[PDB]
Amino acid sequence: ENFVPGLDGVVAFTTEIAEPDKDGGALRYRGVDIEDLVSQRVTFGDVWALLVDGNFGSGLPPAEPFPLPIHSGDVRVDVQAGLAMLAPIWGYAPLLDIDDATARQQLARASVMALSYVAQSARGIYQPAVPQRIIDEWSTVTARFMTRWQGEPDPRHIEAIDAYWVSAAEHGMNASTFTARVIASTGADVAAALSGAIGAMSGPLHGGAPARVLPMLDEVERAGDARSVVKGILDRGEKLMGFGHRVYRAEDPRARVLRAAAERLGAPRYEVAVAVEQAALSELRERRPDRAIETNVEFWAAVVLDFARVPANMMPAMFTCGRTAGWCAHILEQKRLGKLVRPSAIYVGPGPRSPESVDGWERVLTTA
Amino acid sequence: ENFVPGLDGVVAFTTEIAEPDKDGGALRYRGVDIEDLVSQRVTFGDVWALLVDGNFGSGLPPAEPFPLPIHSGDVRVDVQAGLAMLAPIWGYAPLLDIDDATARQQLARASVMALSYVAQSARGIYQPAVPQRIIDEWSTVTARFMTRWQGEPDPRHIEAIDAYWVSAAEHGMNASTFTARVIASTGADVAAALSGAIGAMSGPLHGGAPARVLPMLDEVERAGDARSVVKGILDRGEKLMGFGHRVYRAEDPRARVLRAAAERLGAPRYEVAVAVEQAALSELRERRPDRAIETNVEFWAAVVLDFARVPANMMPAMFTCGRTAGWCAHILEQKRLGKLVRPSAIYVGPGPRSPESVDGWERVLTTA
Repeated sequence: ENFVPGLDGVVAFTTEIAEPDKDGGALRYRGVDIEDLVSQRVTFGDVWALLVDGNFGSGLPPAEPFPLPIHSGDVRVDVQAGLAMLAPIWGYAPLLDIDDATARQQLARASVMALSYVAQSARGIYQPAVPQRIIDEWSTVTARFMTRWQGEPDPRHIEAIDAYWVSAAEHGMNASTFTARVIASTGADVAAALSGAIGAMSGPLHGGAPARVLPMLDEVERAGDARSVVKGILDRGEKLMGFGHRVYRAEDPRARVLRAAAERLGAPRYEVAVAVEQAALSELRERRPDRAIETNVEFWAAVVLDFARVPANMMPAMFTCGRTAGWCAHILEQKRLGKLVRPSAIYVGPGPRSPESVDGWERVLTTA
Repeated sequence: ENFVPGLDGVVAFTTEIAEPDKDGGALRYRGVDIEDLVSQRVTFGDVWALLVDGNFGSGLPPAEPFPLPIHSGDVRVDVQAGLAMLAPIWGYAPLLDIDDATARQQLARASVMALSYVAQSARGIYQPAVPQRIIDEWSTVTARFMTRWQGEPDPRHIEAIDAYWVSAAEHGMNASTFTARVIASTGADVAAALSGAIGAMSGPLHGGAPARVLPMLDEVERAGDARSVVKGILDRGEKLMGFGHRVYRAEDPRARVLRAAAERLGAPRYEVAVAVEQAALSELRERRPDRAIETNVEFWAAVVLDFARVPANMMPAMFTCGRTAGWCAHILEQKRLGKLVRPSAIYVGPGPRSPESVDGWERVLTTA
């Protein structure tokens, strides 16, 4: 026929959750801009509630003691499997059989427990757990995350993560968000939908690699040698990590608030990171002025996460931790919609044949 | 705008795997009809290879010893989590980094291991495992499944499962198949895509409940009292399990081969099940002749699975076991496509506002 495969540009839903204005250079959760939410130090628990409920009514409850049962050596796999396992032990009914208030409570409980699992998986099995009495000294979900992970958290490192999670909470109908909405549309339990979205998020096609810009930033020692290093990397036929074709028509507003938070909090890498950004951006727009070249959000996400002592293998899990807010918001919205997401396909394969006309049919009879 | 939410009737892919002819009353895997595949006693391992590879070249290798690590009390959850955990231990690279031959080998290894996990989870933890030397006495994947599950399998019970799995291997772009194709389109590992599809399959909206027709069949003792029982169930305002609006224009060809296999193998429930089918079908078309009423595939799937001593809580897992053939076929096809499945959405929510104009903003400042 006359169609392009991939559902590209096909409107699948109508949402009231968030609006990514790509030509206006803005990201608004329920109408509120993300810069307002970050600059006012609104914690992740409230932005979770704002995205899901639609207002600042009631935030996120604290997680319950639950030692992580999965130790696969992959933080993604640990939270993906551990989330699916919550339905039997906690008695999660399918979305068909529960009302909206029950689904919200189940989503908030699974969200806050995924954060507990990531902090436990990151801390590792070769270290004893942080006592729950120490974790309870803090009152926010992010502070408790750092305490369960590191033990004695630094408040500036908590503010960096609260800023990163808020800027990563929701960004439209990503493939993981679509997967969560599809699984939820079949009536399954909320834990089955969250677990499936994590599998989609683990895909490297869409996400960016924040841990790949850190080596380049380690080469440059002062703001001066940034131009020469960017010169050598481009002259050696390699690529510049953190820069490419624009996503928004101007810059990404998420890269805005991340860079601003890195400056406000006083990240040591900020002086060198700024010099590298202009040294890059300059070189790329001179070597190919025909393309719109901007700084990807992964560039300043690396500066913020590295400032909070987040290792390389932990950065992909830090994204998933914040993205649970948008996932639960779309799961609950998909529940109220009440429509199974079911596309169609066209057969272009072989016509009707007999089993004898298929190659290898002799092996079906020889080794029957 | 002027659109209906739900991606209904939107062609998303073009497949060469299988063709569900709904008006011609036929289901063909790569052009071969399912009745030919079942009547010729072609084992599930070959139909797996035919759907994935496109011919009868090389079938399914046997599973390796691997005690199931997940005991959640839900067979679905056990295979969903255990499949995701295979990537770290087995070194499954993302789909982006592996070639087609590697993806096929990884898919065949994860498929055959999911069958091992289901047989282990069904057998239960309160029973010692079947020795591997006993399992190795059999040469087909289905016979080894029954041996790992029951110990000493009955060949007629193996033929029933081989017939059921072949008829359940693939049926178009089901929401689980879509979920598998979406997750695979992000470049993730094959284990992450299979694990996500299982979460979608667990949804009760699309699948049917085979274990719900067994109680009705237990009431009717001879072929005679079938009409009276169907009379009482309809007169008591209840519903008739296993009958409803048609899926195919005539009958489902899957219900055809399942009923035929139940007759060919000599299922004890066959005489009563036939009488109940006509007693039902008669009553429904007389009480409402305006609708096309047919026997759902779940009705004869229950007779076949119950004949093979499959309990009620195990029947949903038996479907997933056979559906892995279609899942792997679409995962490998999605890999060769090379296009991220990414739809679009329209914001209809609140416009740009200030954080102070949101309800509950006082609680953000009071409990800051």
